[PDB]
Amino acid sequence: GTGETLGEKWKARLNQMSALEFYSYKKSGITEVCREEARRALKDGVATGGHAVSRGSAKLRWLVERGYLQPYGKVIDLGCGRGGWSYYAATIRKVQEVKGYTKGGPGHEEPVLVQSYGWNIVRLKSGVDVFHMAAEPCDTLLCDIGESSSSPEVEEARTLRVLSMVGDWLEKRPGAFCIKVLCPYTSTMMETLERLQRRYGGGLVRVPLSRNSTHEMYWVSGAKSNTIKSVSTTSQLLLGRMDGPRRPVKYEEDVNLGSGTRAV
Ligand SMILES: Nc1ncnc2c1ncn2[C@@H]1O[C@H](CSCC[C@H](N)C(=O)O)[C@@H](O)[C@H]1O
Repeated sequence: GTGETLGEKWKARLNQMSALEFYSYKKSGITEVCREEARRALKDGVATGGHAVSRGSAKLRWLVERGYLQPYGKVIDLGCGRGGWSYYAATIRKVQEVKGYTKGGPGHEEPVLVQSYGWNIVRLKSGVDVFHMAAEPCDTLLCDIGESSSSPEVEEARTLRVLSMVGDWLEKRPGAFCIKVLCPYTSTMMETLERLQRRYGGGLVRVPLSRNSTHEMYWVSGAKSNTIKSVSTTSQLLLGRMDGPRRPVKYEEDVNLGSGTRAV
């Protein structure tokens, strides 16, 4: 054992921040979409304005527009929340069907019904515990599950749980996948991830729309890389942003998902 990884040092420093320091650090220098227009239109019940239902659509757009994920066919979206990934996937030409599942209930996101482009091929189901769902074949497997915790043992336990569950779906051989890895940086987790890459491929990618307060990376089929290096690079990035003054957010215009239905 070589002791403490950079990500463990990052997490320990994060937990030593005051609420003020934490607040300024959380968005320092990150990329963000402005959600003002969408938030207003969704509150007014507007379903045809092209608005994304969450910040998640922009996160998936960042991966897809770079070719790190190429969705196609039957898309399964585990932990779909409001549906940002499912509605984004529905606009993609090679996608033909989107099934999203999410827990819902008090304190959790419920699916939002809008009519962005391709809404007629989307089915979102709440009240579903995905850890009790029998895996089934699909072409594209998405999972965005992993709730942040100030305890790294809790984040590790939660990440191992997600990875064990998605393994059963990946055994059905989807050709594309995008899996949130909440806590990728412990030595045990990195050995687990490399074993999973040897069986299923892919690599981990840091999305710049992620907040500095989480070390989340996305395991995606379209960006194979050395996970030791990709995780360490992200840890160094996040540690460096803890020094020096708070830096401006890079604001982007949010996703326009259009409107209308798709043929078959
Ligand atoms: N056991 C479980 N079964 C189903 N959903 C779960 C779950 N545990 C957590 N979740 C859900 O997974 C979601 C992850 S956040 C999903 C955001 C989504 N990608 C978007 O773009 O909008 C949360 O809404 C959470 O409630």
